[PDB]
Amino acid sequence: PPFTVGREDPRYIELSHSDNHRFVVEPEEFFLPATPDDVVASLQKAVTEGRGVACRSGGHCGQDFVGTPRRDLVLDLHNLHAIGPAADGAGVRVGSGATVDQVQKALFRRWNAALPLGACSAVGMGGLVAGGGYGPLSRQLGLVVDHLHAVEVAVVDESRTVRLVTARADDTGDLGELFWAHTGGGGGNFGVVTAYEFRSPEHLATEPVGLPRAAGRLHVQKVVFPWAMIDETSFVTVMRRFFEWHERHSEPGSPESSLFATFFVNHVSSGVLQLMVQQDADVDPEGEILARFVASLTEGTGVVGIPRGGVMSWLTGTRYMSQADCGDVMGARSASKSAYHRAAPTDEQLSVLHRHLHADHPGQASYVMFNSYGGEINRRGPSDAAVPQRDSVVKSSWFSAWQDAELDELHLGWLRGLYEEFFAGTGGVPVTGGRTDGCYINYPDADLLDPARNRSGEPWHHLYYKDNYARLRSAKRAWDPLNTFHHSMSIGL
Amino acid sequence: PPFTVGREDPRYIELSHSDNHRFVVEPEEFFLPATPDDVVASLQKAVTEGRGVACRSGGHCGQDFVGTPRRDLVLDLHNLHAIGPAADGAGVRVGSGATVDQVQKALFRRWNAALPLGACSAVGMGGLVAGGGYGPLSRQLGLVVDHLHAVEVAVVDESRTVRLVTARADDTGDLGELFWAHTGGGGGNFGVVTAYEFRSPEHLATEPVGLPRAAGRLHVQKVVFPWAMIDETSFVTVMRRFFEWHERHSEPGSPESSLFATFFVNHVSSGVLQLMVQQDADVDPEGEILARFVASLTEGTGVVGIPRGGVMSWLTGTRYMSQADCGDVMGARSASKSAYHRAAPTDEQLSVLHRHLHADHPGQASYVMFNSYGGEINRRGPSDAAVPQRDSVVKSSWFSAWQDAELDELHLGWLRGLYEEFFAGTGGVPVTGGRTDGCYINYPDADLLDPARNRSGEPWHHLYYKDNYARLRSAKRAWDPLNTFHHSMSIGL
Ligand SMILES: *Cc1cc2c(nc3c(=O)[nH]c(=O)nc-3n2C[C@H](O)[C@H](O)[C@H](O)COP(=O)(O)OP(=O)(O)OC[C@H]2O[C@@H](n3cnc4c(N)ncnc43)[C@H](O)[C@@H]2O)c(*)c1C
Ligand SMILES: *Cc1cc2c(nc3c(=O)[nH]c(=O)nc-3n2C[C@H](O)[C@H](O)[C@H](O)COP(=O)(O)OP(=O)(O)OC[C@H]2O[C@@H](n3cnc4c(N)ncnc43)[C@H](O)[C@@H]2O)c(*)c1C
Repeated sequence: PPFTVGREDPRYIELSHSDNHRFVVEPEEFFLPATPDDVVASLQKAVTEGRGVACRSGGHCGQDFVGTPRRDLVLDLHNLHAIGPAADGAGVRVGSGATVDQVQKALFRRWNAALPLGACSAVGMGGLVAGGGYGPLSRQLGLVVDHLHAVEVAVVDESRTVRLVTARADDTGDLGELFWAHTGGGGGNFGVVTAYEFRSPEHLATEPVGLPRAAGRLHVQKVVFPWAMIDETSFVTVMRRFFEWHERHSEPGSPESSLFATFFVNHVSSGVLQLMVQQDADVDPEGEILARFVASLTEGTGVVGIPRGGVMSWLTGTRYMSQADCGDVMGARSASKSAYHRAAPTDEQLSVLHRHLHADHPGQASYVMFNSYGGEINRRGPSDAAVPQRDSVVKSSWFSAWQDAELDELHLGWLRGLYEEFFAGTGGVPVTGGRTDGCYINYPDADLLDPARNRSGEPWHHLYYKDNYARLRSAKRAWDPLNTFHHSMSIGL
Repeated sequence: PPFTVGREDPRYIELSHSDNHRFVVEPEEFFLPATPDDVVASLQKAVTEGRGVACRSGGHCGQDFVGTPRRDLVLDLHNLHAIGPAADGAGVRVGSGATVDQVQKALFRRWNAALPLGACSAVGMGGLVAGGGYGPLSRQLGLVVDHLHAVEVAVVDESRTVRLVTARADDTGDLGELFWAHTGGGGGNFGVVTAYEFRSPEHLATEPVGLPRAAGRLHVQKVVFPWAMIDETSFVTVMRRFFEWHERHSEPGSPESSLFATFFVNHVSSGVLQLMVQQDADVDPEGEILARFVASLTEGTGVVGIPRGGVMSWLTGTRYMSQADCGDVMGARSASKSAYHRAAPTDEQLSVLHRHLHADHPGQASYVMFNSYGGEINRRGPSDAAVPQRDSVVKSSWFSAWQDAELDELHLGWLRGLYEEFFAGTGGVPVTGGRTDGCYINYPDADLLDPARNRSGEPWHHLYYKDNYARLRSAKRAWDPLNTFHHSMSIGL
């Protein structure tokens, strides 16, 4: 059943934290709905009484969107996690409170199916889907939103009336706009999503629920490279080769689209760089492409990696390559920035990166992660979904995590220093339409709002949404005219 | 709904692996029941046709019990994971397919409750509960079976008729025996459990559902000690002090029972030892006991630890200290042995341990884990439940994990060499009734069946069940007269 957790309830303390402990969520109360109807009734009460609301699914927000500005009510959606066949026609319905782990297990166990969900199994569908969603399978399957068929969402009209509407991929008029806005517009903007329905493009769909087939086996490999064996020149060589491989091998449908690499380029205090690579073993039984990719990175250089891994079944291999809600990632303070890369950075940029990775800094959880991108993602056009980046080949995440609030300035300083110098030639940000193509709204970065940090002249909304912002604003005016749903980086009326 | 996965189904490959990849589970088919009735109907069809059956919940078995001897049918129970208030009107019912993670989240989120479930969140309730179940909260709350109120189980009688029976803590006669047998008898022995109901002893129970209250906050700390700073003498000193602290401070109800330590005493190739400690912050707001305990271990020695951690809310803190189904623990081959310690080992034993931790061996996932024990566990008498160890103060797990089948012998050899020399004075095993008290059935060790490995004259069933074995055999004869449920270490008729 549905229940409420107030300020005096002992569970409030746990609920007041999302994953990123830099931020706190302190409403007058949390409501934990059990059904979409519970969501509607809860929102209706709140909006009628003029109370401020927000929702939360997995709590993975990189920013303080849920708890800031101060809310009277937060709807925590984790009980809405049902997964099942879609009521009408093929496809699959997923409650917005389901986590990636729950979805991956259900899709595989029930239908031998897979969607391109991310590498962190605790992420909630709510925010992940609304912002686009990419993962290890995206070079084969595209973005999660590329499989979206419908969104069921609680919305608030100009008369303060809450309705549960369902917008479908084949809708036109206002409903068509609401559907499109959820294909990358980002969470916290239009209403409270209660469920998503997924139906894959014809060329990716298989029986019996119209989703893609999970690979029978995956090659999975993790290679550790000791920093002690790497000098600046070989670092630049390895990094350049990583990017150049992607420039060549990121076309939709190519054999190389079966491979996905994640390069953890760690601060030197970690002692090592770590390359993870996976490849669909159905496509390439011997894993030849993976082996050639890995070997090519360090050939000639004096750098020798220590590999581990093997060939695993799908669910076991996926978990081997994933990050769950356990251990040192829990209860941490963190900051992350993002960039889309259309082409290799210059060698000078790679030297800047090397220099900051050797700064005197407590960097045991500080790194830049470079992920393969493109492939099937790049089959669609920039305006087909709200996500506009459809010709990038590597996606980077720039990350630091730490424990003590007293070190916030230190860690934010290191991250900002690195990102801003790396992109100094373009105002300290990865501007669109050049070697880079802006940023990903699921790694939101409030520094992009500040002229001291962003001297590019390109506003946050263009870095995240490019030319799709106008249509998003129209959808916002139409569907959330009172700006009921808002946060520091919400779509403007 | 319920479905079957046969040899030709692509999902069969994933299902053929449990957590420990040393073993394979290859039945003619897996059946995935959705309800207890599905279990009964599936078992009935199988036993009528003379087909061999076994079940699996979380897949965490340390041995090959599920897939060996060859089975015609394996019932995979993960869909039976419902959690809710007991129908009787008091307590909570938990499906046997629920994992520790599912149970911890549900108990906390719904009722601010907690049970002493283990430190690995992917373990299934099915096997965990039947074998006893201990965890970080056991010094306050006892074993999981100490909270068991009922077991709902599918059993097979002499006429090959399957019936779903519910045996309760207040039952007498045959049902009383069936209930008692599930309080430590171990999984795979009596029938297929479909659900457990939990109701805490009066002194531990709270509103609203008769379970214990989850602590408001936990002190959590992880301390890393570099092997480079530790010589044999200081190693022995640290280990001795760890054990002596527990000899003094493991009485039921003491302030020190709010503390739980896990000491990962790693092979030298890992470079470090790691001590984890948590303490109930409601009991000890300043965490003085924790701070004193940690300081005492290395006082005098030249060993300096590097601490991290803090004070966290219950669910976040529990996850911070826990191991989930992700990363390097996935897809691995492993072997584990166990021992109950009633008193400190001799310094000579601790020197043996030191020597093997320095052996030329690939030991990056080889370690001995020492866990705080006793406290509330030790309130009950040895015959009150099927678990007989009720006066131990430290529990150890002796572990190695690796990837390649070709190294099975190497790793088994290292682990056997260490355990057998450490316990050489008592036949190579932790005999009962001395400095040690035998072994834990949830870390089953088939080596205890071989005279080359066990020269103590104490058979496996006495090491695990001591004087409770006779009553277990009687229950087995009564409730599984055809030996439908059996494996390499199952209770004998
Ligand atoms: C922490 C983390 C995030 C990751 C990780 N790995 C990713 C990957 O491999 N691929 C990716 O595409 N993204 C990865 N991400 C990022 C997540 O995609 C984002 O952090 C998501 O936005 C998280 O979603 P969720 O966990 O639901 O976050 P919340 O904090 O609950 O909400 C974020 C934001 O969205 C709004 N919102 C949530 N739910 C709804 C619904 N139901 N309807 C409307 N709006 C919703 C919130 O109010 C808030 O505004 C790996 C890691 C470790
Ligand atoms: C892998 C692993 C195990 C751990 C870990 N941490 C523990 C902890 O902190 N405290 C503990 O008390 N135990 C810990 N364990 C050990 C687990 O407790 C044992 O490994 C359990 O037996 C695992 O249970 P489960 O995951 O359900 O294992 P299975 O392999 O499915 O079954 C084992 C055994 O039991 C029978 N069985 C399962 N289900 C039932 C039902 N419903 N009814 C009767 N019999 C059942 C199986 O047939 C098999 O014989 C940490 C880690 C990483």
